[PDB]
Amino acid sequence: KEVEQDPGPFNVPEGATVAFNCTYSNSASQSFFWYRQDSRKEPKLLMSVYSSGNEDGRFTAQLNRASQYISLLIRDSKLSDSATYLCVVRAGKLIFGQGTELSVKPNIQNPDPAVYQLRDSKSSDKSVCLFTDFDSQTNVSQSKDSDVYITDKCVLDMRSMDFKSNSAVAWSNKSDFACANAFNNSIIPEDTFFPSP
Amino acid sequence: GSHSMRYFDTAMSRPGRGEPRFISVGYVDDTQFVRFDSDAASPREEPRAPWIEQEGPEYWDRNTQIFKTNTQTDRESLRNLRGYYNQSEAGSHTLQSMYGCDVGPDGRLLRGHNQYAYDGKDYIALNEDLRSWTAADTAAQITQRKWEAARVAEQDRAYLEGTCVEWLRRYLENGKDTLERADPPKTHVTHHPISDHEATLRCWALGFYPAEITLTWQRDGEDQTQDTELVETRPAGDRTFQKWAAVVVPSGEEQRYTCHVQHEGLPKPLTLRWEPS
Amino acid sequence: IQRTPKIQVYSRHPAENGKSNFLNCYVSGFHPSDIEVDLLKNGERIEKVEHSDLSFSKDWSFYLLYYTEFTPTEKDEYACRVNHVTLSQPKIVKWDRDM
Amino acid sequence: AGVTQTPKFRVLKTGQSMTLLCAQDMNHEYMYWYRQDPGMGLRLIHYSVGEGTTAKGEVPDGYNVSRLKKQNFLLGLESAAPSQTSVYFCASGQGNFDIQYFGAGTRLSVLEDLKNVFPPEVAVFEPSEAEISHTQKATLVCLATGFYPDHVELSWWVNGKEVHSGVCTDPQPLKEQPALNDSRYALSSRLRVSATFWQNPRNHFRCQVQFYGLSENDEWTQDRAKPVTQIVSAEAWGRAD
Amino acid sequence: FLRGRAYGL
Repeated sequence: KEVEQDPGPFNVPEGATVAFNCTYSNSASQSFFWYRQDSRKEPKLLMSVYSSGNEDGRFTAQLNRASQYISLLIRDSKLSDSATYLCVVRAGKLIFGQGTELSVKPNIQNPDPAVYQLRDSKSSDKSVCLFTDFDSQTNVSQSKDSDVYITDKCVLDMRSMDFKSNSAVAWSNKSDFACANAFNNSIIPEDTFFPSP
Repeated sequence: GSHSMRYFDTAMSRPGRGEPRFISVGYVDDTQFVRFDSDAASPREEPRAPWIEQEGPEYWDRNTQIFKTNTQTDRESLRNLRGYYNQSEAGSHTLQSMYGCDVGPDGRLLRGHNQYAYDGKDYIALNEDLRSWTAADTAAQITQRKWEAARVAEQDRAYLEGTCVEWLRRYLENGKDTLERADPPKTHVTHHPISDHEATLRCWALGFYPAEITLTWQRDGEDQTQDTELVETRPAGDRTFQKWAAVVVPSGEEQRYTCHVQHEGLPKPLTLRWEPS
Repeated sequence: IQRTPKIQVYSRHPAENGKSNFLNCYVSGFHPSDIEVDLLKNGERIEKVEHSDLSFSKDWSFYLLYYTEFTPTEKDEYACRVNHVTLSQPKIVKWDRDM
Repeated sequence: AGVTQTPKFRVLKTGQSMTLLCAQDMNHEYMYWYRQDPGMGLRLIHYSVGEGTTAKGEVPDGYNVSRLKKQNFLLGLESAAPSQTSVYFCASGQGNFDIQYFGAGTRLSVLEDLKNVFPPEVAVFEPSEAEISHTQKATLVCLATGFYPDHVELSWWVNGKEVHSGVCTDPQPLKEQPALNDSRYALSSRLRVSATFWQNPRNHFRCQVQFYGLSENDEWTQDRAKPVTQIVSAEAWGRAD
Repeated sequence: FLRGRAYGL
């Protein structure tokens, strides 16, 4: 207990805004601090609240010491903001909070979900299956053991083209499967490519 | 009816032989309602007053905590100050403070207080707007920059405008029997003459609660002062006070006057009269 | 900076003739807090000389009450002997029944 | 400038001895040594409010610490052993228990026996002919596997230079055989650039995996080549065909 | 209730 923070992964859209909630059992606490820890590195001080409310600049911090509420506000979200957002309460001797993840999803404008098969290098095709261009809406699930492996999605950002996109990997040592039966444990959209050749 | 809660912090430091002594006493209007001390004379015999026990280990445990972490923060202070003025490690120095809030009976905050004093000489103080500092010398100007950057002013105000207040009305409620109370005066005058023609007719006292017991050797209608040899109030020990003034009127115009007192709780003035009673 | 300590010798409860009382020494307004206080029955330190816990005034100066338990008489003389960093010699002051 | 915390990674055999260095520049009187486990919160081990002194938070264990000088806080593990297998953050900052500044952190893995330490096998996968002639783009996948523990850094190098434009690697590695805890790991990364930037045999794509393993003063009687800290990586050319 | 003084002079 002590410091009660938000639940789990919040998937706020890009341009949109987000608010966090933190609470403290010790009513007579003092100063509060919003740190930001990029999986997987070190907490970087983001906001600090010694009074009732603090700004500066794209991040807002509302503190009602009466209701015991300390909140973080992140307007105009960037795909970068994605990280675990620790909440720290001082009063007495500085107690850390478990934290609150946060994944800003991009706006796949021209989605065309597909699953290609990059050849490989070199001998013995490990059958790498690239699921990509699937809108941030569509989510992908896990696979099995044996000799196959999957990896949760991941965003790109070809900044030299102002284009973002998704992706997922799926390899194995010749079971042997292909592209149409690799991601057979998820919810595929209604236009996913499976070019046989 | 006009209330004020303030703490008297003290970080007197002993050099080498031992460690720095840290004292932090609390008052409400004038009621010492708690005393912390790094030298715990016997296991937590740190006076706590009556109306603070009902606050379970919860309150006191959290409170006793804050103390330690502060005493560590004024360990830094003592050695920064020593550095500002560049003083040997051999010497022993003192860091004192008074922070607390006054409010109107209606419950609103009137003013905030927070001053520091190094070796007895005012060093830095939180201004009446609770957002600026007033440096004594050039050293405190270093401290000022430090706190201006650190937003320390903001922090102190956050307290004075909240916890300080939100616990003053509360301390007044729980402990109303002693805070918003008075006390019986009792002031048995005395004669006691001396040499030749110049004698003495000192009053006296058994105490009260504050000490603003104004003992004036009047003179017809004009408040006499010169013909007075009064001494400072020297408490007593039984949790009461005293004081006495020594008028030196002749043995002819002796009782041409009677000493007064005036107090708190008592309704109308108790204009006293020097006369064997 | 350094302020000399105010010494005052006196007794509490109805200070009268030889019977029973306490007698204490109230040393106030001084700096720093390092002060030495002894109650002398005929010029020699008395045991169990308890004293109040140390607090300071609105001018930062300290004040302490060094009390004891005694029994006045008619020739049993007492005094208060105080020492402080600001005094070349320790200033001692006598006791007076009514004063 | 900043709060430096060395070393980044380090492998220990139970009962061995190592000491983490946390040094700072800001002249902060206050420093801290924290322990953070996967998904678990920040845990306070010791702290020092000055050039001497030290304190609690969570000490009853193989943690002792020294603030000899002010610039640096040293964390020493006398006789190592699980736990103590985690990620450590040292932190400093003026003000007592207020704002603080963490270092990069130290990823520690102390093993009962160094027989299961293994270097990573890296591989690169040439893009899809379909993707190219469909999305007018080009993606290169990289896959490093069989490495343990998970002490690695992944990076793409085109024409010798580092690149983040169109890169993406798994937040965490993937536990190959989740059947046992002490299982090897695996990682993947993506690098997508235009199609017209791909099929030109004058560009050198290089996925590279830095591995932090064993040093020198470790007795290794296994027939293997000893899992030393090294670099494993794979390259790929612009297959115009 | 005491104040949490985090910064020294």
